[PDB]
Amino acid sequence: SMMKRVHRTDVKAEIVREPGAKETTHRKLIDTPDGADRFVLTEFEVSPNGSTPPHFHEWEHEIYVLEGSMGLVLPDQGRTEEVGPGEAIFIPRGEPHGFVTGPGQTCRFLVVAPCERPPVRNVFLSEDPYEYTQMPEYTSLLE
Amino acid sequence: SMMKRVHRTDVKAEIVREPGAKETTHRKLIDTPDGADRFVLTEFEVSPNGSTPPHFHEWEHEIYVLEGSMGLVLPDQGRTEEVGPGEAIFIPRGEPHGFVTGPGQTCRFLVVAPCERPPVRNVFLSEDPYEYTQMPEYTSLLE
Ligand SMILES: [Zn+2]
Ligand SMILES: [Zn+2]
Repeated sequence: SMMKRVHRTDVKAEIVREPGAKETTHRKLIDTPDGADRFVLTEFEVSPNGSTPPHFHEWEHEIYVLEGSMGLVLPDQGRTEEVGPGEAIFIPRGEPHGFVTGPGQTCRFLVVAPCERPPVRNVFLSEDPYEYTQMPEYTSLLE
Repeated sequence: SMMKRVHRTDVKAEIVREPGAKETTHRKLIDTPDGADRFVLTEFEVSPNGSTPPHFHEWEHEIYVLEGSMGLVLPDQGRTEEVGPGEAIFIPRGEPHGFVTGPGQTCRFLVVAPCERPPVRNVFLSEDPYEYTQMPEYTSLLE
């Protein structure tokens, strides 16, 4: 394969596919079509009033926060930790996590993932994939 | 295992170990001691008048340029390509590459690498590991 270089703005931002995510887009910067065969690099952005359903999975995250701030929701620690620019975050396999932003709050961050990514498990189970945002158990993690 | 969060400034910048590198430091942000067992995240900074010996190795790079600019030296393409902020770069296994900065030029960039990193091979072989900087074959890459 060949050396690839791409600027972030030349990768189209698409809405994330995870059901029940709000105001969250991503740009796949380096992926398996580029010859990456073990890990990949994706940029995410959570716009104001955004969230993803807290989940857990058998693939680790390494995260680097580029711009803005957001809440890292940590259901097994009963809390949400604010993260900001210049922070690296490792989330091991199995550890529940989700993202959130309030009004006026935007966050752009890199996620490094493996090529093989088994399906995620939701912390809050429901037919409606948005129901987590109205559950007391979730809202209490936000403080 | 456990979730780790670290701001870049809480990881001490150290000179890179590669012989013949100049003005190049790194901060290991997420590494194997943190429970990372497939890939790791390192921030590098090349300060002005800096360079690394062009090399090749059996491990791919995924790189994201955070601040400033530098030359990606590409020996198999007979050229040096200027890179800047917001750029993702993929460098396959075996492709030669090095970094360089001129007098007013500093660059801070993330490198994602595997845990297993066999020894690199220098493009320019010499006993003095700085000898590349004065070789015509190298300086003509810089164009
Ligand atoms: Zn996840
Ligand atoms: Zn290298």
